[PDB]
Amino acid sequence: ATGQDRVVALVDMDCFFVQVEQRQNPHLRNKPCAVVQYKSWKGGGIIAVSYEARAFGVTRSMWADDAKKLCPDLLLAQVRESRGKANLTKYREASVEVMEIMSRFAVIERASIDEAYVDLTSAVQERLQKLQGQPISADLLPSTYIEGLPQGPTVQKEGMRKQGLFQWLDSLQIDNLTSPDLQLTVGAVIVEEMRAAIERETGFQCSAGISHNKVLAKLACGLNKPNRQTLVSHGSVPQLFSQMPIRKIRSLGGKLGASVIEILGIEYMGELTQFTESQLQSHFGEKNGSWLYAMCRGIEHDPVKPRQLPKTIGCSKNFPGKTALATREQVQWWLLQLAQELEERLTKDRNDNDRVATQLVVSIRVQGDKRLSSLRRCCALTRYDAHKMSHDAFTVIKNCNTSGIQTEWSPPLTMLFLCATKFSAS
DNA sequence: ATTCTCACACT
DNA sequence: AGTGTGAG
Ligand SMILES: O=c1nc[nH]c2c1ncn2[C@H]1C[C@H](O)[C@@H](COP(=O)(O)OP(=O)(O)OP(=O)(O)O)O1
Ligand SMILES: [Ca+2]
Repeated sequence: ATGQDRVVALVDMDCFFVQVEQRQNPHLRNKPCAVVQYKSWKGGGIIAVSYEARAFGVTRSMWADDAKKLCPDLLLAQVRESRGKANLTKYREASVEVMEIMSRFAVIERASIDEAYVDLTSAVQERLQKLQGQPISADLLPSTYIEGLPQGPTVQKEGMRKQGLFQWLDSLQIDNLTSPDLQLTVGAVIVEEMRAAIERETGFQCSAGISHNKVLAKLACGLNKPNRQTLVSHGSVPQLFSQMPIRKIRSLGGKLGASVIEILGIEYMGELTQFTESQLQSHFGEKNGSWLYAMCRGIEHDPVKPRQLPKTIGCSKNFPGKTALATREQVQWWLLQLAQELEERLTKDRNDNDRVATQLVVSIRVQGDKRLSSLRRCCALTRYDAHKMSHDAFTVIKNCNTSGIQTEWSPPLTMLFLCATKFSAS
């Protein structure tokens, strides 16, 4: 009822794509470097930045050319392109390396290519018996921060982390195997081993957050990045939330979180607490207001889905500006290339994960429209065959063509999207 | 001119 | 089925 039933962790690879390239290209280790795609336009678009390049101001979405302006010594690894489009195979396969290690300790929800939530509730219960009732040495937690500690009556980072960890472990009630703080602590000892196993078995370093739910875990993980883990206890939530901007909380990063700020006239997550649940529901709907009411008291029940494998496999490409596709055979040729990349990933999925997709979603964007997708249409995926898929995807879109000429496409297409869905056992 | 995934609520 | 939001 105080949102302390579970022990949940979120593990997040540090500058992941960069690390995959650094393990592979030793010359890039401990240097400012980014991973780019499409070198031709403004040197390439940056999709990942090491921590040494972040110190210079280089960010994602920046053009490599522009990053070179902020950081002249910046080293670049460019993504493999296949069929004219960026190919992430290398990163997906490094990701499977980690997911399989993590999955030896507890059941995982894959959250992205490089983050995963862990429910440690049963594992913690198993260790709490094996541990008799003996103290938890600080040597079990060599990279753990305790959020909100030290407090009360050293000038270097490692000095502060130790003191906070000392105070936490001192006031720790190791005789009471049902106290939620002691469970987080044992969750944190498990994440330490999990993280040591990941770095040993892959060379990949990661940060992690430990708390009682997914949202507090995600936030905690970002508090002491890179290569560290943060425990956030229920007790720390009032002070943590009291100056936490609303947009930092997962799902509040967008238009909803902006309405909360404007409608309620607040800036910080802790300001939500003064409102009744019914007031929050009248403003944002039953589900959103219920969710906010509990979340601002550190309580959320969205759980760790037992799911390590994506649910849709999709292939898309943007054609911005003067590169928009304007002729029918252009559209035909790119749909083919997408279906091919899509085929290559579907058959690898059928062999590894014992399933087949059964519906083909095709989406397109017309020059002049506003939104991610202009139009969605679907059809049957019966055969993993690139030429049928592209033939079928064209068929279910050819009548979007406002043009009167057969050979031309108007309005020209600025995005093409093919997505396999509705998997079944095989 | 970032681009590219993937998930889910609502209808 | 098709649209819209959110996040990595
Ligand atoms: O806006 C984005 N547009 C396209 N792709 C994106 C975007 N944002 C994240 N991604 C994908 C690829 C990225 O390599 C991976 C890791 O994302 P993410 O955890 O936010 O950053 P990161 O691992 O590169 O470094 P860090 O964790 O230290 O912030 O997610
Ligand atoms: Ca990351």
